[PDB]
Amino acid sequence: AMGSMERASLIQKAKLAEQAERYEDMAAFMKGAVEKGEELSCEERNLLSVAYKNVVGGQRAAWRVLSSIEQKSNEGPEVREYREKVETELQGVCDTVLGLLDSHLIKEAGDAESRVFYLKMKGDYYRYLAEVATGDDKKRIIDSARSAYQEAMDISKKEMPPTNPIRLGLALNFSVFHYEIANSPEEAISLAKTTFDEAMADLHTLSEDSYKDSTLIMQLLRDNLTLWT
Amino acid sequence: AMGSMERASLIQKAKLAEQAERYEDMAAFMKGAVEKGEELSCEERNLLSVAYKNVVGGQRAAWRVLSSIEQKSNEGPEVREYREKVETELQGVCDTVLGLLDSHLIKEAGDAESRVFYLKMKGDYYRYLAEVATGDDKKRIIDSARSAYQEAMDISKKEMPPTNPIRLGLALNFSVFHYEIANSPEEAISLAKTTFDEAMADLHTLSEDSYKDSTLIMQLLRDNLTLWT
Amino acid sequence: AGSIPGRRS
Amino acid sequence: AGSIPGRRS
Ligand SMILES: *Cc1ccc(S(=O)(=O)Nc2ccn(C)n2)cc1
Ligand SMILES: *Cc1ccc(S(=O)(=O)Nc2ccn(C)n2)cc1
Ligand SMILES: [Cl-]
Ligand SMILES: [Cl-]
Ligand SMILES: [Cl-]
Ligand SMILES: [Cl-]
Repeated sequence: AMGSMERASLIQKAKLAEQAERYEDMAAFMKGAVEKGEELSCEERNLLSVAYKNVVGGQRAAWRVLSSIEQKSNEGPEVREYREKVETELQGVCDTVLGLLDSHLIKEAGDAESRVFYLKMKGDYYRYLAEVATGDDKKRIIDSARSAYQEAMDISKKEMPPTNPIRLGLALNFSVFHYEIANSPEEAISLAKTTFDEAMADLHTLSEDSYKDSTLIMQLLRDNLTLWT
Repeated sequence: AMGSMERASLIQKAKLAEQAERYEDMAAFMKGAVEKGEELSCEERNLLSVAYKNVVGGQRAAWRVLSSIEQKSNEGPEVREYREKVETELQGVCDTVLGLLDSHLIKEAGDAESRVFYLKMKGDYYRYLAEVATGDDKKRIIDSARSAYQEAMDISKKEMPPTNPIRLGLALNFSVFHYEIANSPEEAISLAKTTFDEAMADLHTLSEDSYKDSTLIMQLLRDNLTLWT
Repeated sequence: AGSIPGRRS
Repeated sequence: AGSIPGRRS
């Protein structure tokens, strides 16, 4: 994609699109940057993730509105048809992200920071597919999410400190997976609690700026525990 | 557009898209409904207008962000290129709306309520074109906006009460045209003041619900006068 | 200066 | 339940 634009120009334009809140443009620019075939820096991985999280976030919010309307009507075909249209577009965005991870971001990611980041992304976009799945592959989709999150957890436990923001965001989202997708609220609560407590005990090692980064995500873990218990 | 979907289904789906905040979908559904060739009801005209106002509103906000960045840099080509891309997309949306009005919404609009509504729309989308115009046709674009607003004003003065919400919104936007586009702040202020005062004097004729509709738009006229004086 | 918001209906 | 917002960077 965007094969005639320079890699650095795509990156520069992705940053401009974020400033303009043009997330679909942002995602297309970062897709083009990925397809240049070079590995992504820390900042570039964040741009990729921010772009697609925004795009699919708007699609998920729309799908939920329409699914709610459709369920009320089942207590013409237009509501179902339009929910299907949005659902198909959402699935296409998830497939696009998963295809970028599989060709070839993950296999070239050797460092813990990049490999865990991409595997967390892989778990997230299978989780989004699972949110809308209802057929013969719901279980396989859930298992693909679980497997990606689990491999990322294993690496992050071995290779990153308990306060690392990627390690914390990964555990947060895997706990949401357990609660919302896998029907395992006790696993969700246990993971969030253990994650929060082990980060708390490591905060003494951090600078002021890293402390702010870690405690912000710890608060999200606490907010979920408050809702779940 | 959408030539295989029923008119009533397009309308129903436009309402669902508004609920899902899917304004690009909403606009495409209403474009399809217009192209069925039948006149639009009051509610259908509102759906058309809401859809495109949202789409072009997001494009205008993005263009302004990028134009500001571009002007700062002029105190590589990427900022200019990306502002041009957004600008071209915005112009295409305005041309699409203007094409719907010209083929054939306006010529079939006989009643004052529909004809003034469409002519106000025509002035608005030429005004949006004028906001980004810089070349040999800036003046002609401004005159096309002025002409559309003026014909709508003439009809609304003859055919609608001074509190009619369309008449008030038309005068509000024409006053913004004078202030922001035509470099005529005194005309803008005079129009907003006379509009507000003549509506005030007609409020006694209204029901509770119509009074709420009119005073809400009168407040917008007052807010502008507060900023302008 | 605000035009009519006109973004909800 | 909130996942990481992750929508600004
Ligand atoms: C999955 C994930 C992505 C980014 C980060 S971050 O770098 O720490 N940015 C961040 C932190 C908290 N929030 C809401 N965004 C962590 C995890
Ligand atoms: C141009 C215009 C369109 C719609 C209306 S309305 O029907 O009165 N809706 C409305 C009123 C105030 N606001 C902010 N929206 C008036 C004018
Ligand atoms: Cl549809
Ligand atoms: Cl590598
Ligand atoms: Cl561009
Ligand atoms: Cl007619």
